[PDB]
Amino acid sequence: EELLDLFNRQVTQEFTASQVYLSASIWFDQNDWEGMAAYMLAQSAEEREHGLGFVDFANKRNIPIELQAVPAPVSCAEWSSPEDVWQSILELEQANTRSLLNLAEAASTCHDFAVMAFLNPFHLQQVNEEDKIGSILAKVTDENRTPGLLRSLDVVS
Amino acid sequence: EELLDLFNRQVTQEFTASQVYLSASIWFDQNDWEGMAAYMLAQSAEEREHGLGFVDFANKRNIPIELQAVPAPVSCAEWSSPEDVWQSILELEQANTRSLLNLAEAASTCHDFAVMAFLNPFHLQQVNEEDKIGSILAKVTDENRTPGLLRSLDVVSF
Amino acid sequence: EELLDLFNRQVTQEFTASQVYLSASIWFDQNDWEGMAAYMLAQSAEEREHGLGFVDFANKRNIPIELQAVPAPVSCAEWSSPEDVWQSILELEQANTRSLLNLAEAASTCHDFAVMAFLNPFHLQQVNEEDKIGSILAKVTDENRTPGLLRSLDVVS
Amino acid sequence: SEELLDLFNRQVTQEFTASQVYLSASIWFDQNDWEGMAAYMLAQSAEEREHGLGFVDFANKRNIPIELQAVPAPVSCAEWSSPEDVWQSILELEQANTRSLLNLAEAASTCHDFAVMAFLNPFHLQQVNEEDKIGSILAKVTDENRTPGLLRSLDVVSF
Amino acid sequence: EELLDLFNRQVTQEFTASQVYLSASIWFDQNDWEGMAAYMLAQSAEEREHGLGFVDFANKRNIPIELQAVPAPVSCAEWSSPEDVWQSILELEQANTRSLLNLAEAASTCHDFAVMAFLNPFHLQQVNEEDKIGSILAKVTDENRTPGLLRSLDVVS
Ligand SMILES: [Fe+3]
Ligand SMILES: [Fe+3]
Ligand SMILES: [Fe+3]
Ligand SMILES: [Fe+3]
Ligand SMILES: [Fe+3]
Repeated sequence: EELLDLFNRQVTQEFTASQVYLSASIWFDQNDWEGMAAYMLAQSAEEREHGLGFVDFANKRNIPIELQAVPAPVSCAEWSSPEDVWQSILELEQANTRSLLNLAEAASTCHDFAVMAFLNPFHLQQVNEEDKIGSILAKVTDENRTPGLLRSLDVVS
Repeated sequence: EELLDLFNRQVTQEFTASQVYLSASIWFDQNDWEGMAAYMLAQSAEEREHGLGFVDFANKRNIPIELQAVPAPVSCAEWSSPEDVWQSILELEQANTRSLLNLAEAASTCHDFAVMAFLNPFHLQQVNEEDKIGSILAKVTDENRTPGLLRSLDVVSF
Repeated sequence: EELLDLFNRQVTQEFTASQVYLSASIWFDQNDWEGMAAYMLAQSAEEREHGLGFVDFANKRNIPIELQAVPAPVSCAEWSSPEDVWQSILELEQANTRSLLNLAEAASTCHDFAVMAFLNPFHLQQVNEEDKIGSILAKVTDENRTPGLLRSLDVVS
Repeated sequence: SEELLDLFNRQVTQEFTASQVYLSASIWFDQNDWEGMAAYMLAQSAEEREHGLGFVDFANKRNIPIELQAVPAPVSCAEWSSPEDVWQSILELEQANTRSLLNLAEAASTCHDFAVMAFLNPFHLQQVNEEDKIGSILAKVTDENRTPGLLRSLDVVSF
Repeated sequence: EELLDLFNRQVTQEFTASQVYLSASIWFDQNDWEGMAAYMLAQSAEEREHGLGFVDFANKRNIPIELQAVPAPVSCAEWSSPEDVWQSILELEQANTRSLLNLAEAASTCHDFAVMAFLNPFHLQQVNEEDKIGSILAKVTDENRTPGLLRSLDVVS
């Protein structure tokens, strides 16, 4: 069943995103961007909580869960500036949104009303998340046009 | 119309479930499982509340409600152990779930977005209810393997 | 450099352990041992926090961290009773202890006093964790000699 | 006092027109990720609408007929490209708002309508404060916008 | 003996450092960087307190202490900008860490477990102090790329 397989891959996707946020924290902390690092660390935790949510629902609903590897984050190897990091995180959130939308499609095809209901808050959360990341990325891209200025976003905010 | 019929039948299923839980509470009380009896009594009241919620929504949405009989419960003629009661209550919740899904399917066919939205919290509640009853039945079935041990479920929890 | 490699592997081991504990919670929840499931979930969180503490220290100490894959837990394929799960968790904590000891050994060799100091509370925590898991496993093993008895004591927890 | 009754009715429209232009500014700022400036505009939008409601309440009490007109579509958003453009349009809006109220007070003065002139006094003084506040913001925005990225500071810190 | 001489010279190093931090406060104050000046003054007091801790332990352990002169700070004649000050302070903390690491080596060689235990919090504090100073220096160095911008680090933060 497409639906059971996708529900499992959603758990992996949440944990994958958690680890990618952790890699963003690390790059920021290594590069003395402690404010952005804390933001990424908080978002790492929150993603993991989302994965845990999906696991809990699956257990209740008898959707078998088999935990997959969480792959090593790949984007950090090539980030060189905060703009690079934030662009990768926007791309992650966009991918997280698609995965959830595909899962909802599969649920809709199956008439799985409970799964569709469970997913509603996550669809609305993703709208907010993509908006928030895109907005920070816009500020970062504007501020980084003047040397040193972005270092103000971090220290302030 | 199918949606209107299924929405009435839902009120009926909630009130019928309420009575079946009441029946289970009686069986337990009569057999000195006061803890399981109190649990069933609480669930009886809650399933009546769900029915009342459906009635309220229907009144607001001009869905005509014709209250049907609540049939005499009959599974409590045959119960001879707590496991038998909990199995029936599991089957009851599985029937409750099915009736909500039937109603949602009809709302979906009709593009009745308001009804589908109203139903969402009930779909999620049924997931929790079937899980919870399933888990209790697993405990009962395991503990009843040693004589007297299930009386500990009743006294300790519940 | 051996100390750096080992410090990275320790991060990996904490996050691996975190995932094995999650696996344990899933098995328990699926088999209606909700109390044991909650215990495993809490431990899963805590071992991820340990990982985070290693990453934080590394960042401060300029120990480069590159996040590795977190492997798929595999023991939940073979579990068929709580005893099996708790035994795998004991072995996991024994392995967590060994990785910390390998790390400390390398730091000692390198005369890395700060790393050794950082490790001390973890060495002491591992004593506690192996003792606690050993104690639960003994209790589980003894209670399950009578059908149903073990269930009655997940329920009291 | 047909002139006066007319202009008083017309002042409701002006307040609601201003409310919508502020809303428009809030939208432009949100769409372009100036959430601080967007919140300021949204608040002013609400306050403009309250001013209109005050006019309506007073008219009801004074038996000045109110007939609600179309609230015109804001149009300056088509051509805004930077925050400076937006704030300049909002200054123009407030200057127009001030003139409309002074034209109304002129018609009242002519009619010896002491009550209407008294009703308007706090509004004349509010407009003084609002043109000053907007002009001051526009001066800041214009200066900060001389260095790339710096204005994005104002939004994030202040606002 | 060498452990005893090194313990004495650790006291001197702490007081030396306190005076270098004082010098940094003076340069900042003189050049109207009141925020950085306050940071340096606070760090000067703290390093004097570390020296006092060493003295107190020495007295307890019958390690004779003979207070040495506190040398005049020398870097404060060359400093021309905040970057130069923070760089000298990083170097000071790097020297602080090396002095503690030499003392720990001597104690290790002597099997002096009490001295090693006493030093552990200091080892971990140095990790934090070098990270914090290095991070500030990174911020200073970036922000100073734009005329006047650094003067906002100070007044704001
Ligand atoms: Fe997420
Ligand atoms: Fe119900
Ligand atoms: Fe751990
Ligand atoms: Fe107004
Ligand atoms: Fe010190």
